[PDB]
Amino acid sequence: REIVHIQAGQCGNQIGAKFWEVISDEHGIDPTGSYHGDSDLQLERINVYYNEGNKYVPRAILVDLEPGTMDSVRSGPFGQIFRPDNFVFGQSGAGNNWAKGHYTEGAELVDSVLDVVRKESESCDCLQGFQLTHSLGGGTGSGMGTLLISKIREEYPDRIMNTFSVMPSPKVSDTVVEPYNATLSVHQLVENTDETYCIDNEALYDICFRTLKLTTPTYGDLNHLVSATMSGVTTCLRFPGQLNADLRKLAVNMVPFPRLHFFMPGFAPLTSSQQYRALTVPELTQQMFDSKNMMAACDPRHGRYLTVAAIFRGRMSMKEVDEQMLNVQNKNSSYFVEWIPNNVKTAVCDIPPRGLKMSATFIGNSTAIQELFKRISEQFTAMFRRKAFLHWYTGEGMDEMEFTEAESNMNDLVSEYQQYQDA
Amino acid sequence: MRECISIHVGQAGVQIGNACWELYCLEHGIQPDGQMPSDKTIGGGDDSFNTFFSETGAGKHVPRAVFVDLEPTVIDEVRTGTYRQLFHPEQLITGKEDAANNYARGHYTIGKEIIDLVLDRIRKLADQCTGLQGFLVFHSFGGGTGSGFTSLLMERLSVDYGKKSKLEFSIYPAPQVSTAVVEPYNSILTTHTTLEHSDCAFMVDNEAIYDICRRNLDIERPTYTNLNRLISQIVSSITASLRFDGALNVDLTEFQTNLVPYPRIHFPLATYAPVISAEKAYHEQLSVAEITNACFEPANQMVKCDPRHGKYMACCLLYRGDVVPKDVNAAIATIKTKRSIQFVDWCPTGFKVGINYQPPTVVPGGDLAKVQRAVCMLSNTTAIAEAWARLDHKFDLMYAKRAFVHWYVGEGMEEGEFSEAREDMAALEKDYEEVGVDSV
Amino acid sequence: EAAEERRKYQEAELLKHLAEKREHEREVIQKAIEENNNFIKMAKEKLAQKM
Ligand SMILES: COc1cc([C@@H]2c3cc4c(cc3[C@H](Sc3nnc[nH]3)[C@@H]3COC(=O)[C@H]23)OCO4)cc(OC)c1OC
Ligand SMILES: COc1cc([C@@H]2c3cc4c(cc3[C@H](Sc3nnc[nH]3)[C@@H]3COC(=O)[C@H]23)OCO4)cc(OC)c1OC
Ligand SMILES: Nc1nc2c(ncn2[C@@H]2O[C@H](COP(=O)(O)OP(=O)(O)OP(=O)(O)O)[C@@H](O)[C@H]2O)c(=O)[nH]1
Ligand SMILES: Nc1nc2c(ncn2[C@@H]2O[C@H](COP(=O)(O)OP(=O)(O)O)[C@@H](O)[C@H]2O)c(=O)[nH]1
Ligand SMILES: [Ca+2]
Ligand SMILES: [Mg+2]
Ligand SMILES: [Mg+2]
Ligand code: NA
Ligand code: NA
Repeated sequence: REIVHIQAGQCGNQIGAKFWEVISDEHGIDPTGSYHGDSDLQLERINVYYNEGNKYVPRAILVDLEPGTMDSVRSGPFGQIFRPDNFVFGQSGAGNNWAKGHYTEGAELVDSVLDVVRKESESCDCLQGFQLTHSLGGGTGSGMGTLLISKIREEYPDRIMNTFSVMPSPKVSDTVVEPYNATLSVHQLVENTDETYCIDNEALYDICFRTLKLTTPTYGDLNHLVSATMSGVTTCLRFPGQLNADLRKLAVNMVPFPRLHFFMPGFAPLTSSQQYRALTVPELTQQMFDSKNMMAACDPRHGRYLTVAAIFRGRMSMKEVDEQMLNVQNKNSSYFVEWIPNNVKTAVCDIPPRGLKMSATFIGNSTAIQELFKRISEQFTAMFRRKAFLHWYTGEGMDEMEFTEAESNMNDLVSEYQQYQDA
Repeated sequence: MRECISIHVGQAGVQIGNACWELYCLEHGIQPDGQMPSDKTIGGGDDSFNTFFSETGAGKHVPRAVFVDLEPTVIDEVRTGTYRQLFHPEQLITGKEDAANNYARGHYTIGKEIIDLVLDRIRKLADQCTGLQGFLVFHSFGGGTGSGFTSLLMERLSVDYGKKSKLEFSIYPAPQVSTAVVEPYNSILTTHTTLEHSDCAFMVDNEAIYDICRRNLDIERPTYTNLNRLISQIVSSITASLRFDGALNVDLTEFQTNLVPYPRIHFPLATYAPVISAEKAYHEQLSVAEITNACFEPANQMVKCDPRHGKYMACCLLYRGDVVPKDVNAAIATIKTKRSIQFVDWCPTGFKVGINYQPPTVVPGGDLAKVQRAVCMLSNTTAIAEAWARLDHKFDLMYAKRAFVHWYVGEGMEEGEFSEAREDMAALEKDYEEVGVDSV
Repeated sequence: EAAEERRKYQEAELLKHLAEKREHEREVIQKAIEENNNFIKMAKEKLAQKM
């Protein structure tokens, strides 16, 4: 059950390349693709993310409308490891413009990408689906990425589409048009993904500044958090054990209504590393569920958990994990819905990430995520009521009507999440 | 890839072009013969400085530039000057008869004789580009060639290059530095005609630059050379992101996304610091906080106006030299508690920051001190319409009597073009009012 | 077979929706082309008329 990974745009390829550095290490794959690890859990499900002279190649497609960031990946630590024909890029760039990524610049390049997708999918014994990394605030990841998702769905309508989508924030902003690009993209995701991990740059910044006490956070700091999250959230897909998860079971079990498939991840311990005191299982469980540990700037106490999946990594007391997990629900039963029984599930994996003797990762489908879409909707509306900056988009062929419909669809989404916060 | 072609029109544009290309060469280590010893790829390459310089197989680094004037004597000084060997003779284009301070002659009578040649030379430069990004057009508002020929050229560039981006550096007239009486007419005519053809225009008020030279450099009567060296430092700050790269570098096109909220509202206000004499720079190091603070002081604006009396729709800080984001963020935190920085209610209030690490240079033997860090702020403020109001008022004074209008009618123009241009300016001024009004 | 046919009906609706997306994509880019060309043509004609 192979996954095809696609990373698109600047953010997409930066957090993408970090994801491959991190899990390649966890599976014992060195920058040159040769396996030099010491355990066999490492190779048992390696084919979920790697193709196979007994070298392993990420099943990864690297996409961007300008060659810069992908020159950086090819020069980076693990750059040698990607299949050279899987780099697919243009020269023009997307100017932080959804319309250029989705309708003009990106349209020119998307068929080349689908040829590489198709070739990877053919060498698949049984394709699970796709995992895309991208931001929603730019032009290539946002506009071209959602165009890819649509073209992929049309060619593989019975496969799962999974995204790690970085949501923009004024606290870590490149351009004023980010709310426009993000609102246009959310609309695409509501319709064409089965699971979207909301990685909120506002939450990552807050975590870097308050908890990690980094007063001048870089994208490198933010990406350290995203890397740790992507590893933990994919653990049960890549490692054998008790529960061997996959993308379709993820969606069946976490998504009670097809549009509410936007998840808040959480991670513990949060680190910038520098500490050798390993945490007790009680502490992992306490921090992981603390708001200060979630990668979407939403207050879970403002909403309710529909479904939760937790994974603990390292060597530790299974009996103590179950006890603490059951403790958190039985102590805050108000924040779990009554009409989905037994909606919190817990897994364990013996293999900890790097630099940590034990960790915990949390996948949550919480109605509090509506706060993130409200925030974006407010920022969108502040400009759109004056039609500010719209000429960047109408110059590419778009009409205002399309913005109005995207605003409407996202407000509907917020409404639907509130409907089940009061059920 | 990402080449920019510069076009220098009339005396102002050409002389500022002299200053800019001299400064670029010093910043990049290019000698007056065009050799660049640090550049190990002979005859080509994709380095950041190749956006502005092409390369010959003989190792010469050639400005992607055309110099055009309808009289020869200013370009002749380029042809015979220190950097004569930089340019191919075909990049320097001259007529024999200038436009006599008359937009009509620059746009029509004289300009129409040379426009096809100018466009053919520009096409020759464009053909050497693998990914042309756009044009940078340098010119005065007030001269006959700077106003009238530039508008003709811009109209033709839109036809020949579609919506390919065109940026202007436009010299706004000030009585202090010499100036024809009809310069308000030429200014309104060219502003009206170029408005739809330009994507972004950096106005430079000769009085602002004159004042900065007198006040900061202690020069009693600044020359054109004084003014143009200061102007080239601002131009260099603005183009530095195109010509250098670095981890904290932010491309001018990304700033432009923030700076232009509506097509016509495309006139950013530039402020630069620090401008200081050698005597004062010696034993004084201006910190990040110090120079940042200087951007918010009106005395350091490129255009005379009062931003305290308008609203912001964007604020961009372009740093060069020894500057780390930690010091920037602190300086901005301080500024935001001590200054009148009011944004329109429909736009975010963050400052967009870029840092170019290559430190600033100065022309040896000039008046500007060499500093370790500098900053150019680009803001979009409704206050810049004060500059249009001032020019529209001088226009109206003369136009109500039709003074000098016969010199334009004699060249084939109609009064209809005057009132249509003036009405366009009136609508521009009303545009700046409307965008500053709070949302319902 | 009736459940199989229901799956087939739903896939066909889906591909028909995506087909409508592709034609909208086509309309957007041909709209941009049309407006750039009309800008160029307008500018060319005004210039010719004024000269
Ligand atoms: C992608 O990683 C995970 C996925 C799930 C997930 C998953 C997610 C859920 C859930 C159930 C379940 C089920 S669990 C099961 N065990 N036997 C049959 N099904 C299934 C199984 O395979 C799955 O993929 C499902 O309830 C709410 O959220 C769970 C996880 O840990 C508990 C994993 O890490 C957090
Ligand atoms: C040939 O004699 C002169 C003419 C002018 C005269 C000239 C005469 C004027 C006038 C302006 C201007 C303009 S000034 C200008 N500077 N930049 C662009 N245009 C121009 C320039 O060249 C000119 O020849 C014009 O206003 C009132 O009277 C001026 C003179 O000295 C000031 C000379 O005095 C002998
Ligand atoms: N800053 C600056 N302003 C200049 C310079 N040269 C001329 N000006 C200004 O430009 C305006 C006059 O236009 P010019 O560029 O000299 O005229 P031109 O484009 O050559 O037009 P014609 O001679 O009439 O054909 C006046 O405001 C002058 O003060 C210069 O080198 N630097
Ligand atoms: N977390 C994170 N966010 C990023 C990174 N790079 C860019 N962003 C964000 O992504 C958005 C800009 O999109 P970007 O990927 O650069 O544009 P694109 O190349 O056109 O897809 C903004 O919201 C940025 O804050 C990164 O490396 N990490
Ligand atoms: Ca001193
Ligand atoms: Mg970017
Ligand atoms: Mg002249
Ligand atoms: Na193209
Ligand atoms: Na070279």
